[PDB]
Amino acid sequence: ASGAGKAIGVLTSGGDAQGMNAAVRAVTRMGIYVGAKVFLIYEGYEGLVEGGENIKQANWLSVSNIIQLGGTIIGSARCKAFTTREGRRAAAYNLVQHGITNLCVIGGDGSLTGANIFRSEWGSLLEELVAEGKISETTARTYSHLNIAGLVGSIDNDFCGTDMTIGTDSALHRIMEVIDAITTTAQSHQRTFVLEVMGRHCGYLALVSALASGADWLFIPEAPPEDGWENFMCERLGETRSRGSRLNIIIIAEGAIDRNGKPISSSYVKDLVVQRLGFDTRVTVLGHVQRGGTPSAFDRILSSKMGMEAVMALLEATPDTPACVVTLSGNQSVRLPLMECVQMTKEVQKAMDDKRFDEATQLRGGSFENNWNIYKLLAHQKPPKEKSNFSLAILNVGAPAAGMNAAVRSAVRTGISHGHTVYVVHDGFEGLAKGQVQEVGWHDVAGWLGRGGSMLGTKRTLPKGQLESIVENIRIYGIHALLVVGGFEAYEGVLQLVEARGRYEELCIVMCVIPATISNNVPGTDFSLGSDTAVNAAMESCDRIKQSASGTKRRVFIVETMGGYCGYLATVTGIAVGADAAYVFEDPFNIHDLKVNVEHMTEKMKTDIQRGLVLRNEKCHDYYTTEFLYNLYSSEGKGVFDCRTNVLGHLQQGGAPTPFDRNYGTKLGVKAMLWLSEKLREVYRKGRVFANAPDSACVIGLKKKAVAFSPVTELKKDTDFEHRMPREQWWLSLRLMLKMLAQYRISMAAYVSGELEHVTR
Amino acid sequence: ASGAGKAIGVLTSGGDAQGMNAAVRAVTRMGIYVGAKVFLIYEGYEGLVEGGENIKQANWLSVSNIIQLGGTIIGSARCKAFTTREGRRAAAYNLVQHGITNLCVIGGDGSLTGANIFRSEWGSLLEELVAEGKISETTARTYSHLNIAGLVGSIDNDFCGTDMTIGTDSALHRIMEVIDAITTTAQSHQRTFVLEVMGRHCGYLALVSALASGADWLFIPEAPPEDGWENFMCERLGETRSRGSRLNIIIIAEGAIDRNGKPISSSYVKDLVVQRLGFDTRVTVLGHVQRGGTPSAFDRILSSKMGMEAVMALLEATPDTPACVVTLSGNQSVRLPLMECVQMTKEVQKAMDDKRFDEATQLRGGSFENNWNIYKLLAHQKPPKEKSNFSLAILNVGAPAAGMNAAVRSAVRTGISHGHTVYVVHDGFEGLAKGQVQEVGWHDVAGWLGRGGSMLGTKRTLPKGQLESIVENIRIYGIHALLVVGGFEAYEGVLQLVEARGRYEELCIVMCVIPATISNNVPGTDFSLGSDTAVNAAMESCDRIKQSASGTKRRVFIVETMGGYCGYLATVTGIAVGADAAYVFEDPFNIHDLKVNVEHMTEKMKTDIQRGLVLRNEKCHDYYTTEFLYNLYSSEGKGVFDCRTNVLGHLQQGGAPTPFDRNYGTKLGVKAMLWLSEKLREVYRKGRVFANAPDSACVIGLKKKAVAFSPVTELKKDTDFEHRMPREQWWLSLRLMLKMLAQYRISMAAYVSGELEHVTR
Ligand SMILES: Nc1ncnc2c1ncn2[C@@H]1O[C@H](COP(=O)(O)OP(=O)(O)OP(=O)(O)O)[C@@H](O)[C@H]1O
Ligand SMILES: Nc1ncnc2c1ncn2[C@@H]1O[C@H](COP(=O)(O)OP(=O)(O)OP(=O)(O)O)[C@@H](O)[C@H]1O
Ligand SMILES: Nc1ncnc2c1ncn2[C@@H]1O[C@H](COP(=O)(O)OP(=O)(O)OP(=O)(O)O)[C@@H](O)[C@H]1O
Ligand SMILES: Nc1ncnc2c1ncn2[C@@H]1O[C@H](COP(=O)(O)OP(=O)(O)OP(=O)(O)O)[C@@H](O)[C@H]1O
Ligand SMILES: Nc1ncnc2c1ncn2[C@@H]1O[C@H](COP(=O)(O)OP(=O)(O)OP(=O)(O)O)[C@@H](O)[C@H]1O
Ligand SMILES: Nc1ncnc2c1ncn2[C@@H]1O[C@H](COP(=O)(O)OP(=O)(O)OP(=O)(O)O)[C@@H](O)[C@H]1O
Ligand SMILES: O=P(O)(O)OC[C@H]1O[C@](O)(COP(=O)(O)O)[C@@H](O)[C@@H]1O
Ligand SMILES: O=P(O)(O)OC[C@H]1O[C@](O)(COP(=O)(O)O)[C@@H](O)[C@@H]1O
Ligand SMILES: [Mg+2]
Ligand SMILES: [Mg+2]
Repeated sequence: ASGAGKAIGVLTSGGDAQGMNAAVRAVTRMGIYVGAKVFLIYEGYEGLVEGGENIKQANWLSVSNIIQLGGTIIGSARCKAFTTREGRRAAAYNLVQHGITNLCVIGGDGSLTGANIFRSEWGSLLEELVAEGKISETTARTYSHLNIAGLVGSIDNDFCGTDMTIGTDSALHRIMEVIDAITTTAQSHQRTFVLEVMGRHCGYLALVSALASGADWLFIPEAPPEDGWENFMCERLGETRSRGSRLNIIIIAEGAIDRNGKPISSSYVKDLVVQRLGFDTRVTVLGHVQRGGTPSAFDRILSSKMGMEAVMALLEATPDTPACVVTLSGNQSVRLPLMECVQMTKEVQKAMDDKRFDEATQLRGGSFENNWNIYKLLAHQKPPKEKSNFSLAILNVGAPAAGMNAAVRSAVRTGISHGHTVYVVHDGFEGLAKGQVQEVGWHDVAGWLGRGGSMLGTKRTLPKGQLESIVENIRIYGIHALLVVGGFEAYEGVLQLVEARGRYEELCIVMCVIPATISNNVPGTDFSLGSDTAVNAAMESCDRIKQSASGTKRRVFIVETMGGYCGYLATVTGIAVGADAAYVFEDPFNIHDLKVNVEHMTEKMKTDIQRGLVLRNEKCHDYYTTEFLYNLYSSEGKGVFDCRTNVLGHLQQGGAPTPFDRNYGTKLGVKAMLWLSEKLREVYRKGRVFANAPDSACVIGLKKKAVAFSPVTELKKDTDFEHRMPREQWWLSLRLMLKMLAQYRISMAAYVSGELEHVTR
Repeated sequence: ASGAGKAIGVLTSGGDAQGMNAAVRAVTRMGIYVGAKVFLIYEGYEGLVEGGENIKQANWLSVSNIIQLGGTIIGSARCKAFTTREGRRAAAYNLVQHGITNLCVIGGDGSLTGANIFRSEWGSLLEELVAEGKISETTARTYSHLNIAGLVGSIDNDFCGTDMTIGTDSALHRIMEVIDAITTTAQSHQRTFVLEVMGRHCGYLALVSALASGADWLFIPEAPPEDGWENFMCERLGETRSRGSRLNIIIIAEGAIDRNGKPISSSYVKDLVVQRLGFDTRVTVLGHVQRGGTPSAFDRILSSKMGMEAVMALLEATPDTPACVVTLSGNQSVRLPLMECVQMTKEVQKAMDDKRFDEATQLRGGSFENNWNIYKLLAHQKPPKEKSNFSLAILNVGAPAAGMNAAVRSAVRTGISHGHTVYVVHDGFEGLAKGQVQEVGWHDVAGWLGRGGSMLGTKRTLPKGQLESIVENIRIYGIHALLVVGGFEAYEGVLQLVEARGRYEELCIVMCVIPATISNNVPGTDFSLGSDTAVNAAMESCDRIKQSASGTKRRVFIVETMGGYCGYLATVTGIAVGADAAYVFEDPFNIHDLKVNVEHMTEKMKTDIQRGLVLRNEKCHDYYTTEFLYNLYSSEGKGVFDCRTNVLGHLQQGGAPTPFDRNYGTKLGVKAMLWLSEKLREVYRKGRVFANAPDSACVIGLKKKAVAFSPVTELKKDTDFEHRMPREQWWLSLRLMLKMLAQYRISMAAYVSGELEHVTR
């Protein structure tokens, strides 16, 4: 099973997508964990060509304390030698000199194209190399096959076969930090903010940025503006002013073009707006800022997961299997052949070269086209000449979660677009019982994207107590559908209302649960809306804490995280920050395990690494509290390290939503409203809505691959109501990755890696 | 004493410098605290002109929960009507209709120029108004004098009479957050970062940004580059590359020009760099981002302080006293006449228009010229043809503090410039005993500015125990001076060496203490190096915590800050966050005070405000711990509010230094080295150095107005060694501002306001 006797090479090439260091760390540590030798190739294909000093064998400490660093400690370089066979043969020679039959390439589309051409010629290159006399025929029959596992490290997301790439999320963090500097201020005078992103080839960053910020206008190369857009844009900004909206946002990609090949410059759009509107227009150009900063939490977890799965795929790969790219489509890990992804990239580039240009956007991926349609729909209120007698109420139930407001905004716009009479109830089930129902318009949710918490009030009170009041208010207001955006209390309350359909006719209405909670404890989803924000705030506090020892004092920090009994937040935060241990309820531990971990920490702390970090979920143990672990570690570490404690309380809670959470809540809010409208038409009968089947009350998912609708009655089997969490949680396999990255010898036979899948046309 | 029967108008005009909301809040609450009526004039001089709906009377809650908001809730507008007498008469009319004889103007240079011309014509405008028949002669003899207290709210810092303006620090926060995105990554390949700041008229932001980031080159309009700078810059970048420095930073102001009037564009410098060097050059233009984001901690405190002092100056102002600008020169509040400051601004503008252009930079202020010289000195190693037999060792003692590295970097460069042999010892006095002395060069401190903590080790151990080893190592290495960068332990250790001079001849060496600690507990200074960083981290945590309720539940948060017995950090943090109470050791409080505060909180919590925040210093009370206050507030608040607790541990410690701390530590490190060189030349006699007088061992200050050098022996009188803090601390008067902003009726007769001072030529 173990990959002993074989060597793995890891290199980074292209633009240094932040989170590359997390991928390199996971690749290295998994490679020497399974017994293989790991060789770090510095400067990418450059050091591959020159070789020699640029190829060094890695130990465990070579990738120590890099997960929080952006860029790449390996370094990346553009080399033209790898383009030509003269340098590529030298690269093959230097790999053979170290017995590196396994190569992991972390880079963009050009990097992976070079890796594909390098595999395709590996046999021919070895033949020409032995022919020229630099390697004997023996020692060339071995190493006859080169194994390539690709990782898409780039901010462009231009690699067509893959949905999400390393560094896209963090580039979005940089972009939205800049936009939030503008929008969160008390907007005082009429001004126009024109943001220029570096999406020269791919406009994905421009698109998701526009969606996350609610941009008034978007210039992306995939969909250039129609002729006469000059007037159409200026009029849009004009009515925006007439509304009283004091700030317009124009997101212009670097590759912005018109229907011809002529590019549209940010300076042109600036001067255009200034001339016709007179708004204070200034162009913000991020430039290198997009590649800068720390990697986001998402980038660290996903880079670590994909680096591990890259190594595992690199060991189970026989001479026959092709070069693969380890990526995630949705939440599911998958391997795609490198050749097909390169071919699709070439097809989209040719299409974008005025061949099938209007039909190139679909080949970019369904996510791009769907994102652009959602953006345009939510941007400007088109007239819904369609009307329906249906009306729906949007609830916010439970704790506040970052991204509830984004979901409510999208739900409101999409429902108004379908002609539904959208209501918002303040304080959730409390207000629904109290009749705090308020008919909502398009502009009443204006600017709700970036606001954290909940603009509607949240209450945890379940509907069972005031059920007579809830059904009375549903009857009075004629509510035909009920959109409940919230945590476990939201799911449980919808479950109670569904179970009470047996008693109350008025509760035979379509219900939908959007899981939105910090704990990620809602059954029927992988990511509760706002768990990403909490993880990001948690790691940032942990990174601050770990940085406070200042490279000299040997100190361990016991950091207590929230999440109730659900350990998701603690474990992922531990992966993101390189925590030594993340104690959680789902992995019960006794004093024997504590002594094992403490002795492990002491041994680690005698080496070069001086800042330890253990996370504790707030409800992981009845007796081994944070104070208990503090006393244990400080006593046993006496004469080696000091111990400190930090209970991250509501620091993990009140933040603005991360860009992932905004886009996520935006999209599933749209999808929830689409599903609501479809179910309401499917269920309207004899002059009224009568929704009584269990499939008419679902939790909107994202369960493995795509968005799902799990009926609450079906989820009740797999729900631990006492602990308010699901019985089977997808993320328990990530404990093994945490423990492996912390030098815990754990037999991870229970970890399942994504299998090969062909590209979806 | 109280200002009853009189009305104050507050308006904001010009670019919405963040921290305006803090100043407006303090102006309003001080105005209605002292009994005066406060009127909020919306859109600035615009609403002054039109009046009517744009002038609304303020209550205490009208400016509630705005201190953390950037921009201005009042709103600012550019109006040309106030330029002309037609609109200025209407403005005088609208002020007379409300009996507003008192006007506070928060704005830039143009705002304060308009306020000056409005005062100068106030009598003539009233005469013409009564002549035209819109006000009777009676009701015009009253209001015959208009009182103006100006506040400089702008990112430009173009107002010459003032040293620091509201929003400068926060604009610098935005700039440096963008630069830290670039510098904190693993620099993978050679790239050039060209940052464009909006300093169209003033290049102060460009300059301080360059100093804080260690920019390789700076284009500022105050000192345009000499002819042929094209080659000189490209060579500088060339040797920067040859060093192995992989990142070059070019800060170009928007108003960048050459010796002639031709502007230098960021695009021009880009294409120039690309052409001659081939580095990956991208231009970052911040644009509106500089005005964005939250105001920094410094901006919130200083805005509140100057807003309060503006109101007080507006009430103690008779018909004869002139229009004033409330500003701080150094740490001291001061009032400067509006006419002289406007006149100086006009003189500098005429000078910059090719009149006295080479001598316009000095009229900008001594701080600008000094900052530019320090920047150029530290930027590029010029050849020090001078040499001296003197040699000095730089220590880091105590806890790590953000900005120690900036101080050590400047000290090393400045010492090398004067020909001194600079040593750095790791682990402070422990290393000095252990002989961990390493001679250091120019490039050994490269990139130390933005790194928090301490590159050199820090230890708290005082030198008395191992004094024999210290004197032995001083003799071996020939250490003629000692620069100790650290907290109270640094000062105490230097005091011990000074007192031990009588026993050991070798300890008769010039010593200097740079106060560097989180607590700001070092006697001899007002701001310890890195206290600002801790305050900023603490408020960011407190702001996040206060946002965690998200307007639904009403909750009080007990946040515990660090600082030992020194309460500075708690109190300033409470001011910045609008904390209801900041419990500190220096203001002893009993259970009676706690009941008063809790009842006050309960009464407030029944009003519109829903999020309470009371800070507690970690060592304020022996028995009334954080758990005690949690129990008290949660019990007494039963049925009104819930209580929660968050002990900010090392979250206030490990952060990277704020731009203030970098510039501060940079400058005082230079000044400490200048003072060291002067003292060592004054003490060198008989062929050897013999420093026996008390003046040879001083703590570098910044004590009231400018930098001072207090001998440690003289400061021993005003030192509480048991509690490790000074006995008389300047900041105890800020408690009264905190309490007043929190609705506590406290007789602040002990607060001293800056008196009138003429401009310093
Ligand atoms: N068709 C190719 N054949 C061989 N090598 C290639 C090919 N394309 C790119 N490379 C190599 O990969 C390196 C980097 O590729 P590229 O310039 O496209 O950046 P990237 O991976 O796409 O990252 P990013 O999109 O963010 O800029 C190139 O310097 C080149 O050496
Ligand atoms: N927020 C926006 N950003 C960028 N382009 C936009 C936006 N809204 C509309 N457009 C562009 O303006 C063009 C016409 O707009 P409009 O929606 O009014 O007519 P349409 O027939 O419905 O176009 P379509 O349905 O294909 O998007 C579209 O091609 C679209 O690309
Ligand atoms: N983080 C925030 N907190 C509080 N208020 C905010 C925040 N961001 C924006 N706003 C407010 O929302 C208001 C509505 O205008 P906004 O620019 O935000 O959205 P919009 O462009 O007008 O419409 P849409 O949301 O569909 O894009 C703004 O005036 C602003 O005061
Ligand atoms: N010399 C002046 N006389 C009369 N009014 C003036 C004068 N200068 C400025 N004002 C008034 O103050 C307003 C603001 O001026 P301006 O647009 O030039 O920015 P600013 O005053 O310099 O502030 P900021 O530093 O933020 O940029 C103007 O609209 C004008 O009404
Ligand atoms: N880091 C820098 N950024 C921008 N301009 C610089 C920098 N260093 C030097 N210069 C400019 O280059 C010119 C000459 O530089 P240099 O310091 O080497 O000679 P100098 O005679 O000593 O000038 P200076 O009066 O500043 O000491 C000066 O006009 C100076 O303004
Ligand atoms: N916040 C930081 N943390 C850790 N390392 C850093 C940080 N900033 C810079 N560095 C590292 O310090 C190294 C020194 O090079 P750097 O370009 O940053 O400074 P420099 O311009 O060459 O010197 P100078 O301060 O005089 O301007 C960089 O290669 C970088 O890796
Ligand atoms: O119950 P949820 O849905 O998991 O809400 C998450 C929040 O609730 C908590 O239990 C704590 O909430 P409270 O501070 O209000 O008591 C934490 O898990 C987290 O801060
Ligand atoms: O000793 P100083 O100079 O006051 O340093 C301040 C820091 O030291 C502290 O006492 C905490 O130190 P420790 O973490 O080692 O216990 C806090 O007051 C603060 O974080
Ligand atoms: Mg690419
Ligand atoms: Mg101005």
